[PDB]
Amino acid sequence: DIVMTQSQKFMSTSVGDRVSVTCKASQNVGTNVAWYQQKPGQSPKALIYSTSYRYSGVPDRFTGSGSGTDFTLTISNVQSEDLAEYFCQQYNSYPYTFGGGTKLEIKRADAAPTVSIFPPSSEQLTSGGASVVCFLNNFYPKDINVKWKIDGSERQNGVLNSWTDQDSKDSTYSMSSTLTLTKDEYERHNSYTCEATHKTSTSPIVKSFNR
Amino acid sequence: EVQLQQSGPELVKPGASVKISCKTSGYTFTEYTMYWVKQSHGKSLEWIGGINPNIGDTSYNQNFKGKATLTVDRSSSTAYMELRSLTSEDSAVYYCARDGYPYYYALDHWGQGTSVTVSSAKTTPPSVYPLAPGSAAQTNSMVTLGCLVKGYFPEPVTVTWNSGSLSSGVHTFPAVLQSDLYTLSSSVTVPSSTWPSETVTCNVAHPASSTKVDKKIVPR
Amino acid sequence: TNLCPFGEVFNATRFASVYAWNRKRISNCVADYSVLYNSASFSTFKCYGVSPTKLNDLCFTNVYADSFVIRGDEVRQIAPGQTGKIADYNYKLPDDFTGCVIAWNSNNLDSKVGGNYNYRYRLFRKSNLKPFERDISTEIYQAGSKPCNGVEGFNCYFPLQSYGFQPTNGVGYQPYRVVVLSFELLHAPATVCG
Repeated sequence: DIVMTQSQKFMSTSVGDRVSVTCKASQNVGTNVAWYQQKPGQSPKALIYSTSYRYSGVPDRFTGSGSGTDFTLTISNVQSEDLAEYFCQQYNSYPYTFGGGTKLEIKRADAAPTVSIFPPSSEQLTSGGASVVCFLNNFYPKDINVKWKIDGSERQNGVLNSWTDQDSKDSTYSMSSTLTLTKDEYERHNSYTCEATHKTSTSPIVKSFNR
Repeated sequence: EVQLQQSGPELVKPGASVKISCKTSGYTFTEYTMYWVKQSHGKSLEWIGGINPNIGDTSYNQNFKGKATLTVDRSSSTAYMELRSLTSEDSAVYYCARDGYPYYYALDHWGQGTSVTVSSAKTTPPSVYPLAPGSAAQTNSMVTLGCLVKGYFPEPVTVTWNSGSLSSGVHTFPAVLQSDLYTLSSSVTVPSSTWPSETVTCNVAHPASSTKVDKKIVPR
Repeated sequence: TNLCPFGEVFNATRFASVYAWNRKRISNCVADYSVLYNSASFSTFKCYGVSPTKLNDLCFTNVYADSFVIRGDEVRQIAPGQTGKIADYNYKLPDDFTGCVIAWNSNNLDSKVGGNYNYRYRLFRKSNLKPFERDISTEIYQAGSKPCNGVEGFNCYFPLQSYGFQPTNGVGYQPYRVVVLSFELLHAPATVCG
């Protein structure tokens, strides 16, 4: 079937700026393509059909051009309601092949994360297992790499992560790292550190604790 | 007013079958074609098939041929999608649509979405666990706290700090899976002028088990 | 004296379908409308505008004969101001239609074994039809938003559909022959009169 490729997946434009969302097709789709808008959690709504016409209730700033291979959904004056998930569809041959999706973001200044490690409490010590967490709050941009080192040895099993969406007040990210292990494996070593690198510094941000 | 209302979220075991409805009102149900889609978490969208109410012609995707069938009830204007042989890969939301060709459109006009999850676990109440900052003055400017949950089902829980009064920097991270049971954490920023002089607690509640548990953050 | 050939369109051997209904105008003869009503072989002899017994005196300048075969439960749709899938996509009568319609059952000639799939009607169409207009076409009706290139698949179908004119069907599913007589009166003097 048709492979609708979107590149890239992330884009960052501030308010009052021009943004262009593009997606390609594999075969000759013709003219009949579409574009949609999906708020986080809500249902997707339709924006542009047949790459030249809007819908009933959508703003007039959502314009589209292109035919054959390249299609572009250009927005002139973006707003806070423009932040959504945008997809592209085809209507040429069954089955219908949706696109990949592109999420919009707000541009911000560069800020280093404020890392914080929390050792397991005494209620964890009498439960059956242990888990040490490493919070990372208020950083920009989204790219980051956390690395749990156990006395100088990088641990890979049981290292789970959970990123967040962008905060609607300061446009900063947050993420957490959960390292799960058993009792005697926690008291087998003596130190634990939460290495996290970023583009805001050459050397990574170091934090650790003992025992 | 044209309105599409779907069903509620269904918890289902693997291997079973469900029926997802999409009631229709505000337009002529017979002429317009109804589609069905599927959106997995974090990945791209995918199309399943479409059914025509006046005739009954169907054309499913080739990856969903032995997965979903479609039936239309013209006596109540309600369509149905019946999923078969469910596995852990069907943790997705499912929408209903509506074609728009006799109005000079290419419209789909998506509905609400039914969150259908798959698991083999009984509903287990959560167990909160505090986080040690720890003792004092780490750091000297702003100290962060937190409270974990571990082993609960299903989503969601309502994590409120100080019974819903402290909201200056609450970061409830989304839930992940480590042992076929959800877990998450929360991160707050309390200034040094109130901690550890005043009591800052973490209130996690579960609507699926009706259990209210609170744990006070103790400096250790 | 030359009588009008109204028995030619009535006692014919090959009638037409409802999407390609035949039509020829009768002129320059004296009409004999008395033996049509007094034939005792018709089912529904109703008029619309003219009294059915007052045909032999008040005459018209041209008559039309539209002959086509429809079902038993759809002969009511050929009437001024009615809806249905036959009345709007195959043959429509206006409000000012001042003629008489006449129908009869034709089970003993258009019902054989195997099923008569020659009589075809139009089920799908883009919009409704203007009064007294036919549309011979085999264009694929695009029902959904997929532009198909004259092929048969999903969301675009063939507009014609055959009839189940089998003799074992019910009395409402038998094929019925109906002729539409449209008496049109111009400001010119009449020609068929008597």
